[PDB]
Amino acid sequence: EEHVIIQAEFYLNPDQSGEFMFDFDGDEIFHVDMAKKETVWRLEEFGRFASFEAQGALANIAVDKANLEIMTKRSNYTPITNVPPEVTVLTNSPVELREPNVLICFIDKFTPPVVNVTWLRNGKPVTTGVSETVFLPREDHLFRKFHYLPFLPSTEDVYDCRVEHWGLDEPLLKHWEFDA
Amino acid sequence: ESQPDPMPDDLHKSSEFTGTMGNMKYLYDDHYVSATKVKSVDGMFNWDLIYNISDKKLKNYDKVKTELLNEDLAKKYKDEVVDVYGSNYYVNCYFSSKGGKTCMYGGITKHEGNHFDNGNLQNVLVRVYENKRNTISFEVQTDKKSVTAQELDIKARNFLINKKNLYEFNSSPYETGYIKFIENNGNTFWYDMMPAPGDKFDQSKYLMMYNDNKTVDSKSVKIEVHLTTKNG
Amino acid sequence: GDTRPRFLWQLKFECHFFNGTERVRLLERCIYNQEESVRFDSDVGEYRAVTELGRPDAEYWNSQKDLLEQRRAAVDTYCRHNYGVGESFTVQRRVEPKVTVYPSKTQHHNLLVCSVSGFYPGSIEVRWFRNGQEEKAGVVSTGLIQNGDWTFQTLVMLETVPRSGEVYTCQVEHPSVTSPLTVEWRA
Amino acid sequence: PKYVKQNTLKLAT
Repeated sequence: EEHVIIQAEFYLNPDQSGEFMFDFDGDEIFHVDMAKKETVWRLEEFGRFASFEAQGALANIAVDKANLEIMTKRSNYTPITNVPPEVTVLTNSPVELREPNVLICFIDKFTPPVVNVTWLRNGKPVTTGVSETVFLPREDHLFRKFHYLPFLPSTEDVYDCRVEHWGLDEPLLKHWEFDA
Repeated sequence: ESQPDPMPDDLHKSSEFTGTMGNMKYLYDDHYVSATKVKSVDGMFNWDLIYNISDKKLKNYDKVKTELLNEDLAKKYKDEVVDVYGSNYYVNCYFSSKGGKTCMYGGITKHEGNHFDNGNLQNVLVRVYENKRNTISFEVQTDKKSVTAQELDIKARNFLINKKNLYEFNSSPYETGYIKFIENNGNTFWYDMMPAPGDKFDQSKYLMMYNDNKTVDSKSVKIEVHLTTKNG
Repeated sequence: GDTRPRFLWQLKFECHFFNGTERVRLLERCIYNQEESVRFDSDVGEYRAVTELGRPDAEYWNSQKDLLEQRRAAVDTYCRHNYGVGESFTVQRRVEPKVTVYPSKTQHHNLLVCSVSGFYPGSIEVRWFRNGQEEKAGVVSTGLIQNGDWTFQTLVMLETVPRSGEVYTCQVEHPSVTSPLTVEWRA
Repeated sequence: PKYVKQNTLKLAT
């Protein structure tokens, strides 16, 4: 095989959440904002080379809901078995003091697709600069997700990617500090 | 602080709209969803609420979905007995339910004690301005103490369509136009009464502005509609 | 806390390409909670239930040729179409990898690290050489890591018994470059 | 260039 383009959507009850996105060899090409009803590209540049009638994804999602109701009912309302995420914190590139770098929090293999992620710098929440992706499909039908925190390496600092998910017994904090 | 009055550059121009103006008119000419004392019965996304309201008129729907600005706004009224007023659309109206359906935005007001003991209606002053001069002034009427700006907007426009051709099948007599609301506390805001430039009018995108479910006090609020002809 | 159970529904249309757009396979799949119920394999030409929960649908949809025709033709109207739509910035997107070699902060023997980051696409070939000749044994990889921003990174260690004069090379072969990238470590 | 979607089918009822 050489390439795979995946159109992935889902609807979740009772959170009544939904998603519609395209994917190229693992990487998101774009996803539709269910609220603003508009295509948001993974990389600003793509929006200049192609387009997508965002408004249309909402229709699939409507059918998706209806379908979930049906399945829910014929499975005798068999609820979803929660699967806790594997969490990893890595740097965008090799770290070197005061040399700007980005922390990536890899949230993988989990379900349902509802999670709470928080960045901690010395036991305290960081906001500015952070960014996150929507839910990414997996061959096993679980999800992936990435959260980003750009920072300035230092000896003194210790960060945490605090993750919350029903499959977890308690919040998970993946510790990360400069050790090079 | 309140929202700054618009400058000319801030206003859509009817001349920069190549599409059919009738699509705008459709939304305000004797066109609205109105229901009394009802409660949501479902939702598509967590920021919207679906109701069982019937198109008494032509029987074109019996399910209405209104989208709100966020989930908190949705939750606040999710279980309350409310009243509904707003301008609905069909093109790109989507949702599942559990007859025809129809969509809308905001237009939700609590029902308890928000009325007048007699069927009495409250009048709201609406002064129209054409090229900066007041041409005509009138009043719209509402049965709510606290009313959504949307209900008043719809009513003002409905009138101005019949008595001043605010809109016609293709194009409008006016180049730009905006409706302004003045609250008894000094707070003001306005809606661009003209379609965005281009050859197509996105009814859902336009109506989405009623998102905030913005409500005002009917006994004290004041409306001003500022219109302008192209050359003068 | 929120204890209500969840019910999930997923839908995936996977377009698989082989040798550019020569051979295409469309795989439509329905997933209830974490289980695929029904699916359409363009190679099969019709819906097949994956679990009994899916049987009604496979049987039902297959009863509509209008539907099946559209689906059979999707390898073209959908798969190949989309492929071309973004080939310039996806299939052909190339970003040169940044390579650097430095000794590990671990390890007598010296553990050499070859960091290769910020590259795209993911197919990448990194090997360790000693005085001009491949190093099969000793190598240890971190694997290919997808950063989520259309950028990849990986670390390839090489345990060594250094000797003054020796030269250990980390060679990298990647689509973004015509000739391989090399970073040496002078012993 | 425009990306096109596959329409979701409704399940058997």
